[PDB]
Formats: sequence, C-alpha cells, structure tokens
Amino acid sequence: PQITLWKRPLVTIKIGGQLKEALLDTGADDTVLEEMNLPGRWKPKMIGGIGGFIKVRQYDQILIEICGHKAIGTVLVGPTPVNIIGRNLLTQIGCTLNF
Amino acid sequence: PQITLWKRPLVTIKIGGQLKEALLDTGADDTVLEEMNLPGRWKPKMIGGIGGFIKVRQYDQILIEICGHKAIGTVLVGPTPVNIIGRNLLTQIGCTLNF
Ligand SMILES: CCOP(=O)(COc1ccc(C[C@H](NC(=O)O[C@H]2CO[C@H]3OCC[C@H]32)[C@H](O)CN(CC(CC)CC)S(=O)(=O)c2ccc(N)cc2)cc1)OCC
Repeated sequence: PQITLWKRPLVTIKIGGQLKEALLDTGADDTVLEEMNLPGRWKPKMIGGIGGFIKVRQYDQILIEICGHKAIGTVLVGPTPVNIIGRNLLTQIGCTLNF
Repeated sequence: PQITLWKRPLVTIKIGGQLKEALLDTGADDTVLEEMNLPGRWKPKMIGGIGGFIKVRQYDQILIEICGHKAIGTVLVGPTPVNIIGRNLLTQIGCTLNF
C-alpha cells in the first residue's frame, strides 16, 4: 500500500502469534516493542533515543508479520513509548520513502 | 525520488539560510532540529521519545527546503542528537511510505 503521513503510520503486526499496533518509523534503525513475553534466548542490550538510553532485550531471528508482509529479524523489547518498526524490518518488507 | 531504507534516510535541508543534513522520520510527529540561534518568538515545549523527554523551543511558520521541496510549519529546536524532519513537514512535500 501507499501510506500518507497526515496521521501516524500505525499498522497491525503479528508477533509471537499475538496482534499489536506499531508505528512504521523510518528514523529508527531498529525495531523496538513494548514489554511483552517472547520465547527463545535473548541478550541484554542498550539503545538510545531522543531522551537518552534504555535497557532492552534483544531477540534475534524473530518472525513478525507487518501489514501482511513477513519479516524475520531482530526485535528489541523494552520501555519504548510506543511499538516501532525500524529500518531493519522495513527493508525486509520492501518499504521505501517516496516524494 | 525514491529512498530505500538500507541506510538512514538523510537528506540536505535549507533553513534560516543554512544547509544541514536531516533525517526523514515518519516516526516523528514534528520536526526537531539541532541547536541553532533562530530569530523570532518561540514557545517552550517538551517532546518525548526513547529515553524520556528533552526541552525544545517551538518556532511556528518556519520555511524549510527539503530536497528542493519547500515546506513551512512548526520547527522545534533543542538538544536533539540529529536533525529530524517529522510528519508535519513530510506531508507538505508529498512524502509517502510504500511497500
Ligand atoms: C543517543 C542517540 O544516538 P545517535 O547516534 C541517534 O539518536 C537518535 C536517532 C533517531 C531519532 C528519531 C527516533 N528514533 C529512535 O528513537 O530510534 C531508536 C530506535 O532505533 C535506533 O536508531 C535510532 C535510535 C534508536 C524516532 O524516529 C522519532 N522519535 C519518536 C518515536 C515515536 C514516539 C520514539 C520511539 S523521537 O523521540 O526522536 C521524536 C519525538 C517527537 C518529535 N516532534 C520529533 C522526534 C532520535 C535519536 O546520535 C548521537 C551521536
């Protein structure tokens, strides 16, 4: 689809078999989701945003469906203000900016 | 043009007679630029992201040229680590997400 930006570009995602809403965020290098339970091993990591740095749980090679497009990659879980899909998965679903 | 997301979507902008590099950021509601001494009146504001909030100065009706496309609207100025073009101006240059 083509998505205009008059409103936040929120889409439904499916991860761990559960549905959620997430923001397509071209300014995010990485995908960061709010606190949730995900199976498999995870490594503690840090990521920085406009307000400073936070501690997150890094899950590698995670299956995640974004607006009907499948991705498999790194998902960070932690106290982000909102669920964001970053460039590491936006590239996988073929997302581009166009103007 | 079409911008892929393999790397950060950085482009040249022109504001207050200065050229700068800025991130085209669909995750940012509003444009926030690194510290610069703009003229005119302003209002204090707090914007939040990963890590918490920062204090910024809100200027209204500021002209920004983004890749030769002219836009005018709210521009926040403060201690952001990166120049960020948010949705308030991305809409004005016809920018969309596509996959
Ligand atoms: C310590 C920093 O290190 P740096 O290298 C790069 O810092 C940054 C790089 C990009 C961004 C931009 C930010 N990206 C981000 O948080 O992404 C993080 C996860 O992915 C990696 O990749 C980049 C960082 C992490 C979002 O796109 C936009 N935000 C909102 C979003 C939705 C609520 C927040 C999830 S907002 O808060 O900024 C914002 C809020 C209101 C506004 N009116 C305007 C902006 C901020 C800082 O610079 C120092 C050398």
